[PDB]
Amino acid sequence: KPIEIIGAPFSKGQPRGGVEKGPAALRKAGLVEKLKETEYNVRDHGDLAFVDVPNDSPFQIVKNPRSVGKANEQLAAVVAETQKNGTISVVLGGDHSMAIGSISGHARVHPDLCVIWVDAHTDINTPLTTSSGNLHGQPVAFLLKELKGKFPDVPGFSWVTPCISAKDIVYIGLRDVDPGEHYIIKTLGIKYFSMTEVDKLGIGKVMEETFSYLLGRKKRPIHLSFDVDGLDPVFTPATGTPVVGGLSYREGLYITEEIYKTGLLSGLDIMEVNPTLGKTPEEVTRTVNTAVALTLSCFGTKREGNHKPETDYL
Amino acid sequence: KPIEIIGAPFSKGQPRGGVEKGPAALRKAGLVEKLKETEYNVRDHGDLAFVDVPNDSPFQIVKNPRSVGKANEQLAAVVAETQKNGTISVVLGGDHSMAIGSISGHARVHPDLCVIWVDAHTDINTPLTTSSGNLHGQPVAFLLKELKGKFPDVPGFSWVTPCISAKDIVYIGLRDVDPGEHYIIKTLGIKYFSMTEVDKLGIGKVMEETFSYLLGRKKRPIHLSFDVDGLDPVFTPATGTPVVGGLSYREGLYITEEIYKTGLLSGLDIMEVNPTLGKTPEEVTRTVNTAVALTLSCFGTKREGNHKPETDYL
Amino acid sequence: KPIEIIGAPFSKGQPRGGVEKGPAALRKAGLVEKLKETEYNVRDHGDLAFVDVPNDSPFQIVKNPRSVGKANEQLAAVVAETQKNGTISVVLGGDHSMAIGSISGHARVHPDLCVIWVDAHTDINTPLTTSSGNLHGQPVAFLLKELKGKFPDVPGFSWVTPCISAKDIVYIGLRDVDPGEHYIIKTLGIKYFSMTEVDKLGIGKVMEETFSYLLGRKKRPIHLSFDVDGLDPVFTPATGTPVVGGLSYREGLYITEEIYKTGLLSGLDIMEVNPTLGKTPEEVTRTVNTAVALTLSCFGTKREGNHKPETDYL
Ligand SMILES: [Mn+2]
Ligand SMILES: [Mn+2]
Ligand SMILES: [Mn+2]
Ligand SMILES: [Mn+2]
Ligand SMILES: [Mn+2]
Ligand SMILES: [Mn+2]
Repeated sequence: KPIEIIGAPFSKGQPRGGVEKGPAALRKAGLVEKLKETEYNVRDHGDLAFVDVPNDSPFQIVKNPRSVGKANEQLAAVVAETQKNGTISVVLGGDHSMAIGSISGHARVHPDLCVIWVDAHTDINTPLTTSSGNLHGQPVAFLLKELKGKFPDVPGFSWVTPCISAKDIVYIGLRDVDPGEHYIIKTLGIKYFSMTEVDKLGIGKVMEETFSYLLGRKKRPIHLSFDVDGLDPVFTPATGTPVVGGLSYREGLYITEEIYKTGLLSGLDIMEVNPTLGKTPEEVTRTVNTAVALTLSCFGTKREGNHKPETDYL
Repeated sequence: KPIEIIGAPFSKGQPRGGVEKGPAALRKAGLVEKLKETEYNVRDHGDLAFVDVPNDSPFQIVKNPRSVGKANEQLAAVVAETQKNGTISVVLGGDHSMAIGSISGHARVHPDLCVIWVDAHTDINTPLTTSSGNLHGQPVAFLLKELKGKFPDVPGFSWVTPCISAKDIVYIGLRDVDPGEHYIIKTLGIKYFSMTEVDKLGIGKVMEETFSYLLGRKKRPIHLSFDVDGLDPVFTPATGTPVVGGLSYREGLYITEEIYKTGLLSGLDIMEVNPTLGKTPEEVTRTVNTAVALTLSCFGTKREGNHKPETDYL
Repeated sequence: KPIEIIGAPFSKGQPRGGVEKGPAALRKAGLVEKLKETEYNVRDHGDLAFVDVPNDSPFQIVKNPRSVGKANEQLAAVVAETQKNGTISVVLGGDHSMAIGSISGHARVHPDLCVIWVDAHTDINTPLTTSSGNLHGQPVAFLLKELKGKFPDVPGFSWVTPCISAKDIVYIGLRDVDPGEHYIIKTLGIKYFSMTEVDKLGIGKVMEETFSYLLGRKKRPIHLSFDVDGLDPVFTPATGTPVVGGLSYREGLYITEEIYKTGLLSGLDIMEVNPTLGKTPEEVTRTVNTAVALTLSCFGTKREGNHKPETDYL
């Protein structure tokens, strides 16, 4: 199978600059070369150049709508392109608003895909419910079929078509949900595993259940959108919105190893790595290294070890 | 339901001055304001002023017996008062000896209550078994019916009436038990989950079993006495007796979330926060913050989120 | 029962100097004295003085083969001696290559022993598969009967006799396995619990299965070879090969308590503690304290507490 890396050095979805440096830091850490060591064919598409929309006035509370909408339209085009050729798309953020383009493009080719969202947040604030006009906290609102017409059309997003329903998404790691968002997920009946279900069940059973929920009836492509703040700040401190009490490095790797085993991974997002938010160089290195480890894990790297087939090492 | 915060700025139960500042630090961190945002009606009763007993000579090894006994008599009077009017009492320590008064007063109104003690310690040393005369390590000895007359009467504690039996208490988090205390818990058949049972069972099953043990036959009010050293020093470093290998921030929140769900929480103690023991201001901040988080969780704050009823956020 | 402490201040099994200081650091922390407080009789045999083999030319890739072979021949003699007298041998490393003599010696007396190997690494590289000629990463290759004749004879190891088979060893904590080693364990059918099985099952069920696997049929002497890097670097940072995502302090203690409860502990190795690799004095203190705690745990110290039998504490 083929892997295509696409860097989305974008940050207008939130107020903290620096996430645009994310793809660079990940490449600098040897992400691409380490992936070539796996059984996959790797092709680096490079970073996308995002044109800045001048005079991008905020829409009500929503900041940089046009700049975010345009960058996402462009990303969706690139992703649909790679997906069409039958390759696996790996997007390196950038803030989480880029999931709009990533998932949209992916869904054009695989309309029946399901999404596993790993994040401390639901990121499902609608333009009417946000306390800040920050779009990184609103991706899922733009993708749900059930949220269509429940919020005014935003400048720059008219190309978007709600591709997935409430039945096709599962959240893992939740621990910082606004009252509005919580209202939404309860009302829509969206399956989730907050830190409390993880604590109650253990990560092993959490994965068993998300799989029987999403793949029980039909086997379909999986899109894993991974916000690095889903792990505890001790492992991924260099992020914009760290929340204590998160998934451990072990649980994170467990998630990715189980996904790899399904043989159904189709799209992957490694989002919110912000190299400029590390208090010490080691905090940055810690964050990058774990992002890299999770990516490699999605593609076969096992903790029990790996050996090349047909090679008699004796 | 109504909540009433009662501060017990007392420290004579142990040698390290500082726990008296506990209530102030917790209020300073916005505990009361954040509690008002919940569905509960909150009333801050202020801090109790304890009269110092001059010439408080030690009773054998037992230090400050009269000061501790008197402060507890006054606290018991206050708690019995609030409980009577049908409100939930929340005591902010202060060292753990104040549990004598908090639980005594609570039992005057709800004689059939049960106690869930979260601590790294059993705090069940009798005046005869203590290696130090410190009363913060002896609360439970004074409250147990099965321990009546097994130790000489102490000056200042004649008002105390053993209110709960060995069948009504469950310990969680044990990892530092003296040989004597160990002998007592084994002999009396007290249900406990030391760190090894937590490790073996997982916090989810630990809670399931404590509830089936304490509420299996009769549903009765619950008194949760929470010693902050029950959690690992990594989370609550600002305490007088930190012991490595404790409960995680996650397990602590899981305990409080499950207790909230029973609908039976009647009394709560947040003990042993000592602001002066932090090696760095961040250490004190870390400690206070988690204490606040545990309190809020007892009253409904969930990690999956919360939304006000009847409010259509769309 | 009797315990005999044997110090193995040896470091030629790997490139980083400092592990020889391991035994001194452990003794300085009061290990021997703390052991005497347990129900066991303790005899400290002191530290073995290892004769350095001049002109120890590498065997192909393999470094210091003769020095390592000789130090291990001498250690095996000592251990066979103490085991013969019916005492429990406790070896203080020193690098993990010393497990060759430690297990060899033990097996001469107890041929039916089983081995529980706690380590991040399988340490099963053969002289032909090592990327570095370091012998600390090859102990098990020399002990396995199934690996006899699969690699050339090494200068200094002619005295070694493969004592255990693939059926007698269980690995716990694996998270850094070379391709070659992974091929070997998979081919030979060796039972193991990598961090992913630990995540999936929980330390409790992991221990239940290693016991039914090794002792289900015949109860036999247990040799526990413990490499301190088996625990996460947060607990044991002063080692030569730290790998993130390891066993916690709590899981490590759980392992030792369960082993203690079997009543079959016969031999114990506490390897890889390197004092000179701590970045701050505290890091060395943290490493030493947890190694001491694990040792005392094997010999009865429980987290729920201990009380001396026949002493009425009331
Ligand atoms: Mn996100
Ligand atoms: Mn997030
Ligand atoms: Mn206490
Ligand atoms: Mn305590
Ligand atoms: Mn190792
Ligand atoms: Mn080793």
